[PDB]
Amino acid sequence: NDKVRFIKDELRLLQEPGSYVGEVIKIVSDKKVLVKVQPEGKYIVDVAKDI
Amino acid sequence: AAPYAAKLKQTENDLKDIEARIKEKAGVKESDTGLAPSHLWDIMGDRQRLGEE
Amino acid sequence: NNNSALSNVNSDIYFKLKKLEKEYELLTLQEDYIKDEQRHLKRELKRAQE
Repeated sequence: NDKVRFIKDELRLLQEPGSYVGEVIKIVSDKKVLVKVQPEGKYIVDVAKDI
Repeated sequence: AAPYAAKLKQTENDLKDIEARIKEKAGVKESDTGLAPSHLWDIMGDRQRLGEE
Repeated sequence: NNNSALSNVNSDIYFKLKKLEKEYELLTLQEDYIKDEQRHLKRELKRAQE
């Protein structure tokens, strides 16, 4: 039961889509931050529920 | 070392208060871009967007 | 000296112990169940890996 469950849970992470990676340049006044996405351009984007 | 050390404790309270203000303030983040006569603009603006050009 | 009865144990055997004995039959059944369930996750384990 532990083993079969894990092999399926890692598969579930693959199927659901990618991620990227930025660095916060500054904080803006709508509760969003100015990120520079390192391999592309900038995007201004909302905080998490843990952040 | 009495003449400065007694009263120094009192200043440390003052430094602590200077720490407390910046975070207290930073907790509150709101916009609006533009002014009140340009709040009318958006009611129109919704429409001009749904149209393609 | 002492204070015991033998009457009580014998009574407990006909009455109370028989109802525990139904329960031990169920743990037998559980025994059987977790053979089929073990085999099943083994089928699924293979299917996951594929």
